[PDB]
Amino acid sequence: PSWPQILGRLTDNRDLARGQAAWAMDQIMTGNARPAQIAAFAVAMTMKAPTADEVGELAGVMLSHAHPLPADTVPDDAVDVVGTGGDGVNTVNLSTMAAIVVAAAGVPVVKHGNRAASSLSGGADTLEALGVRIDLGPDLVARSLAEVGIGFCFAPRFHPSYRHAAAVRREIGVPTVFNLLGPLTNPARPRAGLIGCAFADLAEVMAGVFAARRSSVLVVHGDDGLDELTTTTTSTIWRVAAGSVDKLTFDPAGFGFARAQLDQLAGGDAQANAAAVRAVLGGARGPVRDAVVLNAAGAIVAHAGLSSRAEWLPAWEEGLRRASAAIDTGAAEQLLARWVRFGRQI
Ligand SMILES: O=P(O)(O)OC[C@H]1O[C@H](OP(=O)(O)OP(=O)(O)O)[C@H](O)[C@@H]1O
Ligand SMILES: [Mg+2]
Ligand SMILES: [Mg+2]
Repeated sequence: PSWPQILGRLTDNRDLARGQAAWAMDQIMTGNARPAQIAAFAVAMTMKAPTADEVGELAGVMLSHAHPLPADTVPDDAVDVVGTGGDGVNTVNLSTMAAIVVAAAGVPVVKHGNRAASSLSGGADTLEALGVRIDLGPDLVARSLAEVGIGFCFAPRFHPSYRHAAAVRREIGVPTVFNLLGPLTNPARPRAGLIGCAFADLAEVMAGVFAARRSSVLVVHGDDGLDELTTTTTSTIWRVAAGSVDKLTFDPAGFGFARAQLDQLAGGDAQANAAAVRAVLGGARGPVRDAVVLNAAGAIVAHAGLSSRAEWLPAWEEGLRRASAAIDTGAAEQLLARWVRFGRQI
């Protein structure tokens, strides 16, 4: 492949041929691209409708340059709970709340992430405000997992940057498709996940890449535009299991959830979010606790999906019950406290 060949295909409004997105992303990752080639490719790839073949290639290459966790340190049934973000709603850190609740229910959670992209407070900022050590290395993430039930892979720590990245990001000033692939590049490679996507067309595509990984994932988009399962309206779920994709509309009303408003699910900065967490984990009832329950239960359903004999409404009932129980028994609050102690004693 070559730059003019790939770049010309893109400016011609064609999809890339097999191997070209990978070759391109790998030239960038090994320090073989000029800033103009980098910016051109990334931008053109942010504008063209995504496909599963190109997206799998970009993510596959990125994931090959990531730092793995030590051998046999990720349980088979580990889950991620993570969104692309990019949904411009500035919500309350639903994912990180759900992740603690999932882990407190007993399902291993290995998440990655970073600081906010455009939100007031990203999951990582919010963890940090709660006292949680965001910057552990592959060894201590693996001990976190083993001794707390949850580990957090900080993105800058697990994914190398590339030559010219700071100049390019500065100069272009916008996120690109390079920034939307996180769900697909978790360094621990959990096989289960609740994956929220702000862009429906990217989500469906990402559901196909997961499907081929044999992962058990619910890829989710609020029909209100949330990158989470929403309590405001229905959501679209691309339920991935046994190598196939089952796209369906989901209404949490089928399980007794009251309709909320977007306003009620809104976040603030890292302290405001850190306090919203303590409230929910301490028992505060309301629209936020509900959205947390719902997405936690979703992740538990993705987890149930690792057995071929999972049934949907029973997985869900059991997920809602386990997520609510984790809050109400104090398990989630006790886990957060344990997570804070862990990092402090190194
Ligand atoms: O700034 P934005 O582009 O809106 O994105 C907000 C955050 O959401 C994503 O993570 P995740 O889904 O894990 O975070 P959450 O806990 O806030 O849902 C991403 O890692 C950001 O940290
Ligand atoms: Mg999220
Ligand atoms: Mg979100």
